[PDB]
Amino acid sequence: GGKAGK
Amino acid sequence: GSSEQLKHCNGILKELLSKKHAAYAWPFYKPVDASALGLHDYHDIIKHPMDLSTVKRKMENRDYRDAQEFAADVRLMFSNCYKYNPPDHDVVAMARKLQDVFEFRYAKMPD
Repeated sequence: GGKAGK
Repeated sequence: GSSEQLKHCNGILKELLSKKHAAYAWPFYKPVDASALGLHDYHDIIKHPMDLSTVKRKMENRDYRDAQEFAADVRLMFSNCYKYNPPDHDVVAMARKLQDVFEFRYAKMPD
């Protein structure tokens, strides 16, 4: 789900 | 389509790229590199990628003929983020903050 946590 | 309106757009763009907003603007500085990030479905979901470096190139190249065309690209960049990422994702919270910066200054468009 979406990008890796930034 | 005035020179004056496009200078307002260019000012907004410079602000979005400035250190003032870098803590949440940085995910939008360059095109999403889907391969580098392992996002192998990104270009199946996002049909029209957009980012601030592309907006900057189009402004410098005199691609934008009016403010509405510029605003559509900036908003497209945010929309791509809202489409690809869950609404509780950190990058989405960053998008919302930067779009707040954009929308409140864009609204001050000279008539």
